[PDB]
Amino acid sequence: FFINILTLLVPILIAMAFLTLVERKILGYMQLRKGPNIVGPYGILQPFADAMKLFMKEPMRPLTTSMSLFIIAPTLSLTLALSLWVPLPMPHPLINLNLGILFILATSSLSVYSILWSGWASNSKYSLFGALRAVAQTISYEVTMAIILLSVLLMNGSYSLQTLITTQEHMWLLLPAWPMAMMWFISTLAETNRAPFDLTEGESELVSGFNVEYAAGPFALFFMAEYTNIILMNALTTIIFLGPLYYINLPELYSTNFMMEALLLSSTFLWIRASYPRFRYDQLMHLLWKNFLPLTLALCMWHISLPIFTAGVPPY
Amino acid sequence: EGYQVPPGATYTAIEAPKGEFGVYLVSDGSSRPYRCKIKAPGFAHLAGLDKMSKGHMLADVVAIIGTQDIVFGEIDR
Amino acid sequence: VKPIFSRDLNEAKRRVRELYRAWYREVPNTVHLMQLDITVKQGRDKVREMFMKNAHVTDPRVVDLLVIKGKMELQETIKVWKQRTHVMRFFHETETPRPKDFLSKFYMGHD
Amino acid sequence: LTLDGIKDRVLYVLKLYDKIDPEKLSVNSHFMKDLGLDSLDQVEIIMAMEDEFGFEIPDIDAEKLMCPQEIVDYIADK
Amino acid sequence: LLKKTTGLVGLAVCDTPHERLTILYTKTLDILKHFPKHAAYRKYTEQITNEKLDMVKAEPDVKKLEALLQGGEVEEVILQAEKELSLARKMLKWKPWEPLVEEPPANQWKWPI
Amino acid sequence: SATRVIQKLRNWASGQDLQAKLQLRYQEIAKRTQPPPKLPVGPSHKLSNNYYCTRDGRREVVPPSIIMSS
Amino acid sequence: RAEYVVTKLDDLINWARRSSLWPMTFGLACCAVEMMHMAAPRYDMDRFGVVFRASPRQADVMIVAGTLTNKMAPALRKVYDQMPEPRYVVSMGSCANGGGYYHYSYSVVRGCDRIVPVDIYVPGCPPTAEALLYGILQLQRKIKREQKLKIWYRR
Amino acid sequence: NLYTVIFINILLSLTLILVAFWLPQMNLYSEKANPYECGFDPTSSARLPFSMKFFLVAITFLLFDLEIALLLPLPWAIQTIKTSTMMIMAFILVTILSLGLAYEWTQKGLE
Amino acid sequence: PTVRPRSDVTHKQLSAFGEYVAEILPKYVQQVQVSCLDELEICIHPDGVIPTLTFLRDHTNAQFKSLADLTAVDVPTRQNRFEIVYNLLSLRFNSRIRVKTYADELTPIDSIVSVHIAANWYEREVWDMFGVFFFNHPDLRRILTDYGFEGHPFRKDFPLTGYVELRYDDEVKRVVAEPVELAQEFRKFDLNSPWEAFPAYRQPP
Amino acid sequence: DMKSATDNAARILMWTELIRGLGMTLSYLFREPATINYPFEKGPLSPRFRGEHALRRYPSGEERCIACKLCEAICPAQAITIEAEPRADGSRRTTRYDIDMTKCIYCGFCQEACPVDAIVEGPNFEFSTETHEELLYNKEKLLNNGDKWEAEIAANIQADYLYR
Ligand code: SF4
Ligand code: SF4
Ligand code: SF4
Repeated sequence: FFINILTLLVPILIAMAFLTLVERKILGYMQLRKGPNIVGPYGILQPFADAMKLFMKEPMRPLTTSMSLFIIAPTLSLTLALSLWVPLPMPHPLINLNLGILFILATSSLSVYSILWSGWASNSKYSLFGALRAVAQTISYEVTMAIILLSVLLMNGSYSLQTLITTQEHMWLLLPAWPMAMMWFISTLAETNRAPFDLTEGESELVSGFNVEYAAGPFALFFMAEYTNIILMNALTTIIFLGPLYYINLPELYSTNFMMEALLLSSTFLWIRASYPRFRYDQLMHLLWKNFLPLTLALCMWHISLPIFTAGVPPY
Repeated sequence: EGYQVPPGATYTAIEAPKGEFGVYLVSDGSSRPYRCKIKAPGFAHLAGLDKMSKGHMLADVVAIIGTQDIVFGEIDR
Repeated sequence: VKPIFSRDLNEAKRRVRELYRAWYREVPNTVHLMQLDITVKQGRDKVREMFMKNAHVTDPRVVDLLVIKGKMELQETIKVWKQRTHVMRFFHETETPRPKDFLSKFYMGHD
Repeated sequence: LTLDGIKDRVLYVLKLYDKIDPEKLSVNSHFMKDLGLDSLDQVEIIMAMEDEFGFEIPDIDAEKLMCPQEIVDYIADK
Repeated sequence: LLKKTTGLVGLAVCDTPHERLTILYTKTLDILKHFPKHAAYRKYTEQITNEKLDMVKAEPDVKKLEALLQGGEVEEVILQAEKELSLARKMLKWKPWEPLVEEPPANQWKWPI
Repeated sequence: SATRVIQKLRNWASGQDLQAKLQLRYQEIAKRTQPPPKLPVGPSHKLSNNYYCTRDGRREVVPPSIIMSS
Repeated sequence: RAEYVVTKLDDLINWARRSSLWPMTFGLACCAVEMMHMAAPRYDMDRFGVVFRASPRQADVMIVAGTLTNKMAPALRKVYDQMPEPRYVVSMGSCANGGGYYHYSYSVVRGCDRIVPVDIYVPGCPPTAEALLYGILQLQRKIKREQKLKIWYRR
Repeated sequence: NLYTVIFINILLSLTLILVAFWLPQMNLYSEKANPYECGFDPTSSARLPFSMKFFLVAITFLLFDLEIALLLPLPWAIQTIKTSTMMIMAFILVTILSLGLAYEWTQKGLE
Repeated sequence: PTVRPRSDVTHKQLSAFGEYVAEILPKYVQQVQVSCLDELEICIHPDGVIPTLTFLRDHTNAQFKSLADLTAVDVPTRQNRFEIVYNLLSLRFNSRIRVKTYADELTPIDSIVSVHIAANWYEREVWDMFGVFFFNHPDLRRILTDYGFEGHPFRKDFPLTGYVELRYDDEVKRVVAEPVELAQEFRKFDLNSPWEAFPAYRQPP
Repeated sequence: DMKSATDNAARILMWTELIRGLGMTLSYLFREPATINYPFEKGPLSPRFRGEHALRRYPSGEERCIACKLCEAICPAQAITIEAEPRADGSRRTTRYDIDMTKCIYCGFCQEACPVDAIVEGPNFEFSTETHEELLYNKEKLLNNGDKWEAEIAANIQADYLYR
């Protein structure tokens, strides 16, 4: 078990730093630059040097802060994002939780709490604006997050995340739910806090939002939890709305199908990050609550309608 | 020494792509200017930003300083 | 000559008394709120000696322009456009004073 | 209320004031004549009286104020 | 038909431009009746408003009113003529037609000095 | 200097001829080792009629005319 | 002989700081458009691994571009003090060098060396983005060649 | 298993916090640890009453959170004998959940 | 080709407009100068600057709605040393006008906020740089000088290099002020040639 | 019509104009990047590039700076102090030259003022230093700067002197 949690947790941190590496490289390729290829063999050494350098960067204990809550926020954010990864289905999950997608939804609702704890306990007006817009991003994302995670999972009929693997062996899940996939994508941009719907760590809005007072290793923990949440909910959109091929004798073909589909989905996540202009929280609350909340409730109505329209109800 | 410049005042407002740019040179008859005001285009724009930013929020005001295109060397002089 | 506010000296002196009352009212808020490295008593003595620095003028338009310059200092002191660096360069904590006797001015420089 | 206690409090505030000597303190002592006070130190001592008591005294009232018996008789009648 | 877009923003279009222009030109003619005849602002303002009001009662078309007013658009000359009306009342309050209140020193307007 | 499959991929993404008009200068730069260009003289490099008092632009100005008052 | 181990760990602990240096999204200048020209994809920041982070707490080095005036001086130094103690100063521009233009003016601080400790001086009112790429490379090798664990070991 | 992954995850995050703290040098001062508002003395305390304007949208989030909590047992509710009963009544429930937002959108509650 | 060509039709029609404004405002207009550069320089009296600019903005035949520029030029020979300009510019007539009044540093000029809100910042800039009181301004707060900068800098009696100069110390850890002594003296050049430059602009003795 | 209604109702609710913008960003990640590895690949400059100031020389010894005191009357930095003496040779050179690289606006006025083209602005940018003293170029640093870059300057002056 300990060898399994080492080979799950240490390669996901190395792959998260290498995701930051290929994020900056494909982001700079979008912005017509070659990217950080000098310091590594084709640049395979730069966010490892960032995670090294932010250790002996000086941390900050300000006058105005409360230091216990100020230091208990990023350690809970790292524990949060690295223990959100364990009810992921994969071929076979490490935690075979019976209703684990509600734990995913609950700890992603916990993911928009450590940012508010940080933005209060930093004791800056800038961090307080970032904390209030993190509350506004909760107000935006959370009910449409739960309704998209409810209504298309009513077609699977169970909150066990293992039962979605057997559902979509021959066909994908974006073919029965194409508006639900793109509305899940634009709500998971709000939970992930990436540059379409990033409104609480922005250099043009505030001075980087909620990371005003956070230097060094705690800022490395917040960046760690940030990019762990990026690859995490890329894997969530991968594991719900697209269906890879399952052979029960060969899970490795399923894992490399997961690899190519998750690499194109993380490529379109950082492509949709680096393309668009960045929102304002008035029209974020306006387009979600006025436009995309009754569309989620109406496709939720149509997902009430479908198992009595045909075929019976799904299995337990 | 430079140019011995005849005295008098001129001000030549040309189209800067921020707006009005024109310099109010006065000459003493020597080769030095006596004074000039350099017309910043955005000086009156950022004077009038208080009118146009009412009833909005902070992302709208950073959108309006990006719209109005204020760089500050000509304005602070 | 055209006046500014005051047709005499004592009405401008009353305006000077009003500005001194508002400055004495304002300065413990800009000791406590400014996180300043002084007490309130030598700050009030600094306000009093800055009033006594321009005490020699009996001209009403000059002291009315001193009233608007003290009002702009009051406007930048009630609100915190001035900071802890700008607000107490008046104390001269770093600059040594120029000596007033003849012998030290003889030793220092050609003045 | 406390018509002698307000005189005790004005002796308290001119005892807590520093420029006026307490042996030279009197109930009929002139401020600008024999206490070494200029035209803003009267404003200083009645503004210390103002923050000690709470009721407002204007600067129009300050130049007519000379000795505080008439202002404590003005404020003692409620 | 009346224009939906006014050619501007904030200066809203009006439905009766002939009526507002005749009514406010008679109002700014009536304001200058309390001006003195010795004041030559009364003569030149009465000349320009009488000639422009003669153009208004000459032409009934709105674009021909714009072309013979020569002030851009009809809402712009409505706005500027109401500023002229407020100017005529304010210069009744100020009375500038009397002569110069103070001669300058003789070195004040000499360049170079 | 891209290949035809990725060139047709970005032509599918655009609809424009990026291969014909790239944003990066390949060989459209003129050669930086140049012949020395003899600059022409102006209109008043003439030895005859070279009088400065006819062409004198800095003495033809007048001090400004006070038209009406004082 | 642990001095070789100390110097190799010092080079390994300075390799991360010389590679992944994070500057500050600064301004204050005519010269500050050339910070955006290093950001521009001809003479690139991010190829060497240089990321414009707005916060001082995220920043590792302040690129002071240009005009340092008297109103901006406590706003400069209150930002620079709150930058945490791995901190270097590049001074882009002759106004950040010595008060290049506006030297004998009334409200310009006469260089940024008057206020902050400046580790490297970049000349130019255009400093070329090649020239501040040289400044980033030379500050990079300066904090490479500093020896903190070596002077800790012979202490 | 979930307890030991939460325990070893918070222990690795705690030793990341400890190797953030005790590995560099320790030297602080008051100008360093002053709070950040682009480098200025505090005009006001940050802990002050903020009169933000998304308050009715925030309470509508709380009621919609409660509504999706009663919506949440639906994959077990679809496995029942009274399918038409849960169908008609759940249609009524999410219809009035949409109708509350329809009244808020009519009466400008989301601005 | 060297000399700029001269179009005198604009000179005579703007001179007719200058005679027009000099006749219609005889109380305030002290003179009107017309240069050779087809622009007008109406020099007025500072007690009535607001009838002059409300007449120049609101009238249908002047129509200078947009204010452009506002400073002084400080000539210390005159008894009223500041020479306050108002450069205004018509959008509709495609023309320009200059209004020049005077100022002492004790005699105020009543402000022009009520006619143009363009001068909400220009008059504050003038109060920094030269130092004239502006009557009934909303706020005449200092803008371009330092917070606590004693001295209006654009006058001729203020020096080039100033009086204070900032410097960080580690005694107090603030950006403190010192009286300036220079690292290098600004070398004052005698750029005035001693020979007579323009015979048209000759000063009589 | 109804077709414009389907076009607008497919622009909204599919966000296909945002898919259009996504593809327009997608087209440039398959392009060649325009960066250069700076200490190995250096970018385009010109022979008129006013860079580091440098004092040239005549082609047979003999320092070209003839002490005119006109290049500080044109210098807007007031950076140049060129207090000279005779050389006790009958010639006319400088004993005190100072530019200030920290002042020094890099404006090209002194390279166009100079009647013999003694000071030039040689095309350099690799002179960013670490202390303030090393950007205070007096006379010998300027002379061996021009001696260092004399083969680089003179071909640019030979290709550039028809323009000036
Ligand atoms: S050195 Fe020159 S361009 Fe650079 S900041 Fe100063 S004035 Fe602006
Ligand atoms: S550098 Fe040129 S202009 Fe200057 S003194 Fe020397 S020779 Fe003369
Ligand atoms: S390049 Fe310009 S600023 Fe530098 S020394 Fe030459 S003239 Fe002076």
